[PDB]
Amino acid sequence: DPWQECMDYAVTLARQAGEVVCEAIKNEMNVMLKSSPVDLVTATDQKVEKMLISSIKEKYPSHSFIGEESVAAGEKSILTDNPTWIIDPIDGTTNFVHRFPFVAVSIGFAVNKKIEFGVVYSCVEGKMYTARKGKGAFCNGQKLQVSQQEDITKSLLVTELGSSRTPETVRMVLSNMEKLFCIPVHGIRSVGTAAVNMCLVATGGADAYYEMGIHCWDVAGAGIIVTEAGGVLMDVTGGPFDLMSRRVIAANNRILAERIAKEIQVIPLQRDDE
Amino acid sequence: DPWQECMDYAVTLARQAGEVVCEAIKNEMNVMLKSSPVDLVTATDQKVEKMLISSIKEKYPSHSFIGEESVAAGEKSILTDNPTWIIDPIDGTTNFVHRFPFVAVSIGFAVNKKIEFGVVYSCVEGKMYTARKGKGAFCNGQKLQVSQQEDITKSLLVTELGSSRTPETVRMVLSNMEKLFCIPVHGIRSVGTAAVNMCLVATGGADAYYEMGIHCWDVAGAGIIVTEAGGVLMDVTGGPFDLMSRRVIAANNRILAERIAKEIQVIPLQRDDE
Ligand SMILES: [Mg+2]
Ligand SMILES: [Mg+2]
Ligand SMILES: [Mg+2]
Ligand SMILES: [Mg+2]
Ligand SMILES: [Mg+2]
Ligand SMILES: [Mg+2]
Repeated sequence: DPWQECMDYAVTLARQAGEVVCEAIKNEMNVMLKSSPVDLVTATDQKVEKMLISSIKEKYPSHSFIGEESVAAGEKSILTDNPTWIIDPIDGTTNFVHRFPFVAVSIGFAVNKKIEFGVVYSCVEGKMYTARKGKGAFCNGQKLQVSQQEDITKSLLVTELGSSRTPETVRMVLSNMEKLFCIPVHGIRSVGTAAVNMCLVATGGADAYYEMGIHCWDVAGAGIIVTEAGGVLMDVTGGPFDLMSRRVIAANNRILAERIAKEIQVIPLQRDDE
Repeated sequence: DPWQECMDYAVTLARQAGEVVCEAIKNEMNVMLKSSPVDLVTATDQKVEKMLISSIKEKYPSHSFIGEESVAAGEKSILTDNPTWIIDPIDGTTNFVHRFPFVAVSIGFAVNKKIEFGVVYSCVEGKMYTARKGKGAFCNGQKLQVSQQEDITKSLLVTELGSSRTPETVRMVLSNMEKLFCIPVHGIRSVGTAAVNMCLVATGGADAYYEMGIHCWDVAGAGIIVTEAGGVLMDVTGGPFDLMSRRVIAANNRILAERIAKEIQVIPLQRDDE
């Protein structure tokens, strides 16, 4: 289809971006600050994003873009019906600065505000995760399938603590963690990137992911990888998944997703579309 | 080197154990319970430990053992001066049951109650971490070096929440995580195994690991990997590291280790030698 040519190009670009990231991770880096001393950015995040947007814009000039570093530079993160490339040039910048081995390039592609395809390249691992609506999810050609776990007490969750250090926000994040932890669940894991956490759910290695504070670019690529692997996306309220809401539950099934939603208390957050 | 032959044999056995683990991870399994509803054990944990102890006895019949599942079977958790093999047949049994991709076979070898060599095989990843006292630390033949970071606010920490679900214990674990998180630190990660968390600090991918509730077998293999990579081991009190204490800080340096010790509160625990 015409979107298959877009998807094939997106895989090529994700690989080229991953090579740049892989090369940069070995060298010294000037770590820069965004919103706080814990919200990081490097020249690599910015360079990768400029290369991806200029590459896609040259090939598809009528297409729209939503990129993390472009939004930090003053661009509007508004989602229209027009074909839109939703990019996180480096998802896991903190991991990248530390050489913690989970660093992803994420590309989500939306038509009529609905994701048609996703590409998440975990470059340190050399794992290319891809999915196209109705075509299934893959990691390096291996077809992915979510786990069958329907018992919350035998489940393994993934989450991240977030970029906020506000004492009130931190208490809510840890209280939500305590509640799920004491259901009990088998455990909670954190690899340091929303996109990779979600791909782990798509593989069946974890049963569900949840987070508040993420943005459309963190989840646009991985969301469709989870659903094409047989999983589900939901808001933390239990309502329909909304890409611009800052909230997500990405699980193997509705039973676990709904059970997680019941424990979570919502953190007030500025939507991506406001 | 009189212990180089024992170490060469330990690498062979850890790899042979890892092949057993890799093969078993693909299939459905009966999951048994230990100290809590989330403290798991399988026929694979038990089989691997038996295979390791019997292979060690064949070559070194005078040697002693401390094994996780052997201790669970009622074997004496005792550390004598005799050459001792300290084994965690599967470190990350929860990950193993879930196919979460961090599962380690860990062997620490002690003489006069001090670690002489350590082997940690992260089987899913295919990463063999090894170290001999005074000979350096390696991952698949590549020399390891801890990071240089001396500023806690620019550090990435690794830890685990533990097998306990006793509300007071859970409260203390999360409270310690909050205090560190708000210093601030760049972040906190959890791959689900003490041995692999420690090996990530030896690589320089994380700056420090801390945990209370672990056992000698969780840390005996990886502790020497951290130190041979240029790091340090300390008790959570700031005092010298003690293998049987259930407490550990494994850091790139004493500056970060001391700052973590100053910030957290001790959880009361039954020592492995009491
Ligand atoms: Mg990013
Ligand atoms: Mg991101
Ligand atoms: Mg960022
Ligand atoms: Mg074990
Ligand atoms: Mg263990
Ligand atoms: Mg165990």
